[PDB]
Amino acid sequence: NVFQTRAGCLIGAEHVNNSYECDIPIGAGICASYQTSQSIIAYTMSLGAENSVAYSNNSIAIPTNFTISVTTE
Amino acid sequence: QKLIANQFNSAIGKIQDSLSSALGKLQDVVNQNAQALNTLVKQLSSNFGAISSVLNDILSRLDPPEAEVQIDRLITGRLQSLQTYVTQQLIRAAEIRASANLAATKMSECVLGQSKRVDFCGKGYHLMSFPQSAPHGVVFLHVTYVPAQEKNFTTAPAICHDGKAHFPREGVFVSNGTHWFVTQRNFYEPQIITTDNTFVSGNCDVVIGIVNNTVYDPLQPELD
Amino acid sequence: ILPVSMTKTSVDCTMYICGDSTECSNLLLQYGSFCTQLNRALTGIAVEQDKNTQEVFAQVKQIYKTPPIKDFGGFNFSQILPDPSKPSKRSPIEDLLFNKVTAQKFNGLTVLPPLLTDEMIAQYTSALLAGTITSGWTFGAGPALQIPFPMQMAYRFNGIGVTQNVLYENQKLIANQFNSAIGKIQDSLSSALGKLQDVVNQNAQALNTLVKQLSSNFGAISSVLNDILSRLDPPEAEVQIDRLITGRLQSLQTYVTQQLIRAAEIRASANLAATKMSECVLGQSKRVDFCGKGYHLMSFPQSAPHGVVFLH
Amino acid sequence: QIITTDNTFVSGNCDVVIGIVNNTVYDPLQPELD
Ligand SMILES: *[C@@H]1O[C@H](CO)[C@@H](O[C@@H]2O[C@H](CO)[C@@H](O)[C@H](O)[C@H]2NC(C)=O)[C@H](O)[C@H]1NC(C)=O
Ligand SMILES: *[C@@H]1O[C@H](CO)[C@@H](O[C@@H]2O[C@H](CO)[C@@H](O)[C@H](O)[C@H]2NC(C)=O)[C@H](O)[C@H]1NC(C)=O
Ligand SMILES: *[C@@H]1O[C@H](CO)[C@@H](O[C@@H]2O[C@H](CO)[C@@H](O)[C@H](O)[C@H]2NC(C)=O)[C@H](O)[C@H]1NC(C)=O
Ligand SMILES: *[C@@H]1O[C@H](CO)[C@@H](O[C@@H]2O[C@H](CO)[C@@H](O)[C@H](O)[C@H]2NC(C)=O)[C@H](O)[C@H]1NC(C)=O
Ligand SMILES: *[C@@H]1O[C@H](CO)[C@@H](O[C@@H]2O[C@H](CO)[C@@H](O)[C@H](O)[C@H]2NC(C)=O)[C@H](O)[C@H]1NC(C)=O
Ligand SMILES: *[C@@H]1O[C@H](CO)[C@@H](O)[C@H](O)[C@H]1NC(C)=O
Ligand SMILES: *[C@@H]1O[C@H](CO)[C@@H](O)[C@H](O)[C@H]1NC(C)=O
Ligand SMILES: *[C@@H]1O[C@H](CO)[C@@H](O)[C@H](O)[C@H]1NC(C)=O
Repeated sequence: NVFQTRAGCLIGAEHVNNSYECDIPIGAGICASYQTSQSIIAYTMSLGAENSVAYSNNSIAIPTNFTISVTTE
Repeated sequence: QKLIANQFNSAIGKIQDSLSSALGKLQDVVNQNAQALNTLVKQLSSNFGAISSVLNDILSRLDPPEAEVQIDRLITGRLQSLQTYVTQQLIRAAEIRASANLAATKMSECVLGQSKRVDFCGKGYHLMSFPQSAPHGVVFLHVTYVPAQEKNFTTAPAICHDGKAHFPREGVFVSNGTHWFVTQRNFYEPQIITTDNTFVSGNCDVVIGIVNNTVYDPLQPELD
Repeated sequence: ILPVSMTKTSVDCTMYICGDSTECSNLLLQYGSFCTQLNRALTGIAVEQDKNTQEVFAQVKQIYKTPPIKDFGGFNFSQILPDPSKPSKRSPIEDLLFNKVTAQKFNGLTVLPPLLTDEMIAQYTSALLAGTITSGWTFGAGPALQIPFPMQMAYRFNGIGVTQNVLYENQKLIANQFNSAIGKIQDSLSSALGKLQDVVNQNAQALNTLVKQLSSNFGAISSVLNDILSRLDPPEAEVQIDRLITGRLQSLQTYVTQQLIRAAEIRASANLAATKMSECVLGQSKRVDFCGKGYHLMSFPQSAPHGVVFLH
Repeated sequence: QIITTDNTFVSGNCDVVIGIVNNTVYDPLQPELD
C-alpha cells in the first residue's frame, strides 16, 4: 500500500524483496514494474546476470563457432 | 561460406522484422521542433502583463499614445520569447552538429573500411556497415562478428622442446587433455606444433609456466 | 579525470518566483509558457544526466564476480579490487577518491537523486575490473572467455609492436614495476582533483547566485514580495510586482541557459569518457596518445563521485 | 611473385570452396636437397 524509499514516499504499489530488471525508473536504485492477479511492484533494480567466470592460471577458452549479427544504430 | 551467407540473410530478415514492429533518435528531434513551434504560435495568445493580447484590439479601443506602453511591453515580451527560442534552437543545432560529426566519422570509418576500434561500429568484432537513407537522419547496419560456442582448454605460454623455449607467432598453445595444439584467439583451428608457427627465444628456464612438448620439425621427414 | 555527471536539480516558478501569495500565480499565467519551457529543459537535463551514467558504466549486461584466487602471476590488484573488510563495495582507491572531493533546497531548488547510486557505480566498476582481469577484451565484444593474466598481458604487448618473448623472460620485473606504479599513483592521489571539483563548485555557485537574486529589488522599492503587498495596495503595487516577476524570470532564464551549456559540456565529457572506456578498457586502442602518453596496454576504471577516473 | 610455400598456407581439403583453380607450387626446398 504505502512504501517509503530514499526518493520519497511511494503509494499505490507494494514492495517486494525480489530483484528484477528495471523497466520504469523511480530513483535511488529502485524501479517499478507491472508484474504478477497483477499489480505494480517496487523493487531494487538488478545489475545484470550474477555469474562468476572460472579463472585459472592454466585455463583458456577458445571459441569454436560464431554468429553473424547485425546491429542497427 | 553458405553458412555465413545464410546467417547474414537471417540477420537481415530479423532486423527487417524487428524494425517493422518506434524510432527513438529520429522521432525525438521532430517532437522537440514541433513543441517549440507550437509554443511559438501559442506565445502570441498571452498578454505579457498588458491589457490585451492582439495589438489590433488595444490599438483600436485606445489611441497609439495610450497604447505606447502596451505595444512596447508586447514588443519586449515577444523579443524575449524569440531570444529564448533562438537560444534553444542554437543549443539543439550544436547537438545536431555533434551528432552529424559522429555520423560522418562513422561513415568514414565503419562504412568506408574496417575500423580497428572496438565498440564503435557495433558490439563485437566489426566487419562492415551498410548505411540506409532516413528522414532527417541516417542509420547503419553494423555487420558484426561475435563468438557463440566456446570450450574450456588448458593453456601453456611456452614450449621447451630441446632446452629452448618455443612461442606461438599468432596462435596459442591449447590442450584437450592428452595432446597439444595451436589455434587463433577468435576461432578453434587446432594445428600440429611445428617450426613454421613457433620461434625460439632463449632457453626454457626463465618462464614460470611451461610444459614438456615436442616439435614435429617438417624439414626432417622430407630430408630422407 | 573525466566527469560524467553533475548534480540533478528541479526548479519551478510557483516556489521560486512566487511565494505564499495568490496574485503572483494569477500574474504568472501570462508567463506560463516560459515556465513550461524551463521545466521541460530541466526535465530533459535530468534525463540526460541519468542517461550519461548508463553510457559510461553500463557497458556490459552481465555481472562478473572476482574469483577467490588472487594469484594473477605476480600482479597485485589489492588497490583496484574491492576489499571484504569494508562493507561498502568501493575499492581502496575509490575510498580515497570519495573523501578527496567534497542547504540549497530552502527556496524550492530541490536536488533529484541519481538513478544509479554510488554503490551501484562501484559494483559496475568492480564487474568491469573482474571482466578485464579474466578475459581482457572478449567479455566486451561477445561471449565472455577465460585467460590467464600473464597471457593477457602478453597479448596486450603484441598490440603495440612488441613480441611476447620479452614478457615471460622478465615477468617478475613487469609485475614489480606495475605494483610500484600503482603504489606511486596511490601516494600521489592522496596529496586536489581538478576536473571533478570544478563542476561541483560551479553548480554550488549557480545555486548560491539563484538564492542571492531573491534579495535584489531589481529596481523596485522592496526585495521581498510580501512587504509591498502588506504596505502598499494591490492595483498600484502591481507594477513593482511585475518588475519582480520579470527580473526573477530573467535570472531563471540566465540560470537555465548556463545549466544547458554546462549540461552540453557534461554530455561531451561523458561521451569522451564512454569512448575511452570502450576503447582502452574493453580492449586495446591502437590510437596513439589517446589512452595516455606512450604505448597503451590496458586501463582500470574506478568509481568517482559524479565522475570516473582511468588508470591506464 | 612465384607462388611458393612461404607465402601460402594450407588448410582443409580441396572440395570445400565453390571457386577453386588448378595450379602448382614451386616447393622452394625441393631443389636444395638435390
Ligand atoms: C554454428 O552455428 C550455426 C548456427 O546455429 C550452426 O548451423 C546450424 O547447424 C544445424 C545442424 O548442423 C542446422 O540444423 C541448422 O539449420 C544450422 N543453422 C543455420 C542458421 O545454418 C552450425 O552447425 C554451428 N557449427 C558448429 C560447429 O556447431
Ligand atoms: C584430443 O584431440 C586429439 C586430436 O584429435 C585426439 O587425438 C586423436 O584421437 C583419435 C581418436 O580419438 C586418434 O585416432 C588419433 O590418432 C589421435 N591423434 C593423435 C595425434 O594421436 C585426442 O583423442 C583428443 N582427446 C580426447 C580426450 O578426446
Ligand atoms: C621436462 O623434462 C626435463 C628433462 O627430462 C626435466 O628436467 C629434469 O628435471 C629433473 C627433476 O625435475 C632434474 O633432476 C633433471 O636434472 C632435469 N634435467 C634437465 C636436463 O633439466 C623437467 O623437470 C621436465 N619438466 C617438468 C615440469 O617436470
Ligand atoms: C598488495 O599491496 C598491498 C598494499 O596496499 C599490500 O598490503 C600491505 O602488505 C604489507 C605486508 O605485510 C603490510 O605491511 C601493509 O600494511 C599492507 N597494506 C595495506 C594497505 O593493507 C599487499 O600485501 C600486496 N599484496 C601482494 C600479493 O603483494
Ligand atoms: C583440376 O584437377 C582435378 C584433379 O587433377 C580435376 O578433377 C578431375 O576431373 C576429371 C574430369 O572432370 C575426372 O575424371 C577426375 O576423376 C577428377 N579427379 C579428381 C581427383 O577429382 C579437375 O577437373 C581439374 N579442374 C580443371 C578446371 O581442369
Ligand atoms: C568451464 O568450466 C567452468 C567451471 O569449471 C564452467 O562454469 C564453464 O561452463 C566451462 N565452460 C564450458 C564451455 O563448458
Ligand atoms: C597455478 O597456481 C596454483 C596455485 O598457486 C599452483 O599450484 C600451480 O602450480 C599454478 N600453475 C602454473 C602453471 O603456474
Ligand atoms: C561466376 O558467376 C557466373 C554466373 O553464374 C558463373 O557462370 C560462373 O561459373 C561463376 N564463376 C565462379 C568461379 O564462381
